Amino acid sequence: LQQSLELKRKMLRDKQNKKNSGQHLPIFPAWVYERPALIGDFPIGTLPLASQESAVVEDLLYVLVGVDGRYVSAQPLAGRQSRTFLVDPNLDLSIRELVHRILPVAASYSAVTRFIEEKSSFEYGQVNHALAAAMRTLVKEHLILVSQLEQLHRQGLLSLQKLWFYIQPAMRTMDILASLATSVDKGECLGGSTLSLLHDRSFSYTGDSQAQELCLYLTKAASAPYFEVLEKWIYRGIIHDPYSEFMVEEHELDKYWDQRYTIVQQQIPSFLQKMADKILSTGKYLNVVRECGHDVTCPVAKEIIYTLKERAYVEQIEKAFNYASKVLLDFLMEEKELVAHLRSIKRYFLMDQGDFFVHFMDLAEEELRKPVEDITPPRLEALLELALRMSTANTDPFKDDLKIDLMPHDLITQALSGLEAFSFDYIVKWPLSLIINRKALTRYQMLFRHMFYCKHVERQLCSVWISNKTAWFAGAFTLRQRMLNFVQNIQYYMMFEVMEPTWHILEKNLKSASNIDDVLGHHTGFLDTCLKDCMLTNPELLKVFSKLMSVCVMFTNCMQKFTQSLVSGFEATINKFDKNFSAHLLDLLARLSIYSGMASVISRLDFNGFYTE
Amino acid sequence: PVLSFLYRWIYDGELEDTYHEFFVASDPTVKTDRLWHDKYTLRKSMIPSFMTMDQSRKVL
Repeated sequence: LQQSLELKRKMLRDKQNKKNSGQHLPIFPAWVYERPALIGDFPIGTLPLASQESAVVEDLLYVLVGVDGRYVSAQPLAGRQSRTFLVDPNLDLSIRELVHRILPVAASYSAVTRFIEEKSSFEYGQVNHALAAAMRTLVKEHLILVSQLEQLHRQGLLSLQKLWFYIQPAMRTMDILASLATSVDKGECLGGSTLSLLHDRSFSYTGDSQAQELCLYLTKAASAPYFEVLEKWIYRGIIHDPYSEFMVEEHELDKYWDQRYTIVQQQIPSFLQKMADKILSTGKYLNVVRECGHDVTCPVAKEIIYTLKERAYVEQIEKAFNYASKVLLDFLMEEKELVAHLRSIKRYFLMDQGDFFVHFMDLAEEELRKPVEDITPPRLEALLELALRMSTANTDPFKDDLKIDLMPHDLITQALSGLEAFSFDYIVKWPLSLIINRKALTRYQMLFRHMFYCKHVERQLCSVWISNKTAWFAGAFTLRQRMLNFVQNIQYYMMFEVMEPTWHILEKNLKSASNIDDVLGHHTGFLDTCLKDCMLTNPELLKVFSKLMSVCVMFTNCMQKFTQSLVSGFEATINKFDKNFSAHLLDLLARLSIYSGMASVISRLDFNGFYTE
Repeated sequence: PVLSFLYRWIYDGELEDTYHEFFVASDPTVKTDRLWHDKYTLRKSMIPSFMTMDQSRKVL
């Protein structure tokens, strides 16, 4: 037919574009459509009722099987139609009504026959072909009835009433088929659409004992080729759709871990719509084990069957989904284990080693303080390896992912020297893209740089006290006592309330959680809170912190020049700094107290209440 | 036919095609280790569609 060939011509290129190992799909030859015999249905008034009756019941019996009779004649085939029939005006009025009761099933037969030998074309996919085949089996029984009826009619046992009486089941069956055929043809229905449509046309009858068999049969037949595609995706983990009909599509284009498998809403059948996301997740999880080595197939029973009024097709998928998630989780927790990969990020960024830093700050304080453009990248990495060998992080096997990345600033949106520009770059393996992410790496870097600035100022503030003791004034003694005992306590809070509690709970999430989409969320929550409960992605940043740290670095710069060869000029700039500092410390306590956990960090910063504002 | 040739190609290494019923074809070389690099090359038109290209390279 005409209007279907366009649909085929689009979908062939759509499916050909994806394929790179297949070939072009053959279509049916030209001759098949051309014949009106390989496709479906293409004085006399004075005579008594019996002769007219015999003639019209024979012609009507003829048009049931798709060939025109004498008096009734199917109006010629052209395009998609609901068929209309002529009758001669030589018939008596009783016969003229009694024929017209029957003509619905003939018109429905005509549509069903054109539907069956068109939707067996290849682009429609295997489910639509199976729908056509089940309808073909149903068309077969009608011919058996018609052939018996001819034998009845020769012996004087057929008229319109008897024929109508006999075909009472068949007309209803063919009518329901006609509704399905016109709903599948008129708009595009392939894959899960024409599988859902039969699952919801089984709820237009809640019980008959005739329609029940029909819908259950058509569903169960058409669901087998869909299950063929499905069972290689859930139990094995590869799609292999020979025609694109499946719910999960793969278009080829590191990160291809949930970006290679997407979803299309039409291709999902309605009875699996609730489990569609789980059916997507299983093959995605089992795919990733294949590339390192060892294809695994589930030992679970692979028999799943559609049942009308029972959901037996649930529990197999549920067991397979459980086993699947377990296999990926177990595979990771025995090799490429999470409690090494996360633990080393914790060891250096969150500073479980503070011996990996005590060498490094002392060794590279001069060569970091130079501008970021001045410093070359190899020198940093080499000095880092020196301090790596002095530290006992040398005896940790994962020290081979300590790299160089220079970064602009962490006081831009929601440095200019080598310190605070410096960052590490962690590199992960292929199945660790489902936990460790690029966005997570970016967020970890800023956290380290924040703590790094806070450690740099601690080094400065201790240097001032040790040099200032010579074997001038006490105005900077109390100022330094308010700076060091500020920054040390931000570390005590920021660690021992945010980091360690939640990390120890996250080890209880890595014993009791049975899938990966829990662990991913738990990890993201720990990172997001370890930023948000601090000054990092605060919406206005609490900008007073950067200002106070600026007053700290200026103060230690001036206090290191305590050597004379004016004491008043130093005393005046230290007191100017003292005003600038004390104001901003009170502003910090105020600005944090109004912001929405407060009392912990406030009591840490002052306990006596020498300042309370 | 094709599978019989394919079981004399992975067990005897003979093409057993007379009108290119098999994908591998043979160029007569000098037979002094230039067999390996020139003699057998794939013909991509007679690889059976139920056989994948990776297998076709591997059986060579």
